[PDB]
Amino acid sequence: SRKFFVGGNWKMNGRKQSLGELIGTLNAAKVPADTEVVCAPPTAYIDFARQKLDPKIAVAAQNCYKVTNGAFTGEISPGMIKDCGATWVVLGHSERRHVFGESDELIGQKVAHALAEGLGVIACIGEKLDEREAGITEKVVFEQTKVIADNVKDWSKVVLAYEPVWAIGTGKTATPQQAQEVHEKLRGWLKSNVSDAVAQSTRIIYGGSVTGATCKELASQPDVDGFLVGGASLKPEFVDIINAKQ
Amino acid sequence: RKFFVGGNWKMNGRKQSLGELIGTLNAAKVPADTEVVCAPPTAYIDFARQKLDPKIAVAAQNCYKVTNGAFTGEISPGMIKDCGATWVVLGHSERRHVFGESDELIGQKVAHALAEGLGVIACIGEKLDEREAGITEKVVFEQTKVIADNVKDWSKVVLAYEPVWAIGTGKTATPQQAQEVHEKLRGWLKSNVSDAVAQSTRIIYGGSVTGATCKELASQPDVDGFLVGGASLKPEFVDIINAKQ
Repeated sequence: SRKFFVGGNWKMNGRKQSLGELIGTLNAAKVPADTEVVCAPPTAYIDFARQKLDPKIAVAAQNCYKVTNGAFTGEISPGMIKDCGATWVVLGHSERRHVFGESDELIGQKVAHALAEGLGVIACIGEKLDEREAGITEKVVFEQTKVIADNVKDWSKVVLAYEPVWAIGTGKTATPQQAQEVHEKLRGWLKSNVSDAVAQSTRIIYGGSVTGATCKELASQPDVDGFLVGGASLKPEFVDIINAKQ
Repeated sequence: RKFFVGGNWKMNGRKQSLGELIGTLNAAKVPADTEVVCAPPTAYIDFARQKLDPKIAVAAQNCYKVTNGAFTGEISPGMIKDCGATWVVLGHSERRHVFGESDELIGQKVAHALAEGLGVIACIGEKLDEREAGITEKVVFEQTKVIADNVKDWSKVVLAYEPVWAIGTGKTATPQQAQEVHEKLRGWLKSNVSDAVAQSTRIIYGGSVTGATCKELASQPDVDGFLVGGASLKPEFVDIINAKQ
């Protein structure tokens, strides 16, 4: 009773021709029954990607705003995302939080509006190195999860992605037992603060480093339900990561 | 100086509604002395470019400062070019004052956008507290300086003045007050770049413009066009395109 979830976050990479090639590789690749596959292209190519991608793979926006229409030059709404045939949005990504300064409050508002509009939400959380080494990993990720939880009225269309930001571009790495450790406490937070039904049914995916060689061990961790893949989502080894349960 | 009319659609529309607006614009006889540009939501750059007649150019509403990278939710000038858009709006009041984009970031975006071959619609202007404290000129000349520091070729740049102080504050700008700022901005270009750049650089008005008000604003001697807000989503945008006719 928890479907394996592999999301591919292309970030700000690619053009039509290069992403066409990427999409060609994904389409010919055989997706397992038990694996839910989601691709998040750059915002200019949500529409392009959805038209080229086989429908066995869902499309996600990388971000969105918190109202349906408005005076918000540079933003897109969940309504616009649905209109392009995309069914998900990535919210609270480490880069939005830490490069573009998006607050927990704002991320929460965005979650409420996305869910209300009928989109799925990949809600991202994670502690930085200085927070980890200060021994406050739990306080950070629980507070972040709390604000998301405060804006979720139905969890069936939510997926939680833990980003070990402390082990990203920093010369430090996360062992699979350290991934499992955090994932377990997050599911425990859901159990204690939301419900047992939500704790049991909610996918908690891992956003840290994953390769074709570490993906099987990571996937088999009991509280790891799949992946939000960065750089490797642009390469052929995304297919290995999709088949990490096989 | 060729008259410049930009329509900023902001975060509005879907394929249906924007399809019909695009039909309406496609039917419009654009005057030969007037350059027209539409800035759609980022999800619709590609869609709008395919539907829009080539007589109208397409602009992204924002971009980031590198070609490719780990910047979830951002797009680059390369992507904008790749979708067939030839402009980008940068430093819009909403980027500066709602999403916190600094002069440092905006200037860097301007340099990368221009290096990459896009035209830039570069947006400046002062809030009410700044205007009332008497520092209009300081604020807008400083914002213009950061832009100019990152400009080598002004042929690819349009300056947009946004009286942010007039936006839902209880104050509004008259065409005389618009002209005053524009004439000051052009003199800043004369003195700090060249007379040639001052003479040939379109300075466009980015405050409230409608079918009713565009003719008198257009006739101001230092006002070279508009970056249009809400009116750009409607047929009356065509009246604003016709401002100098």
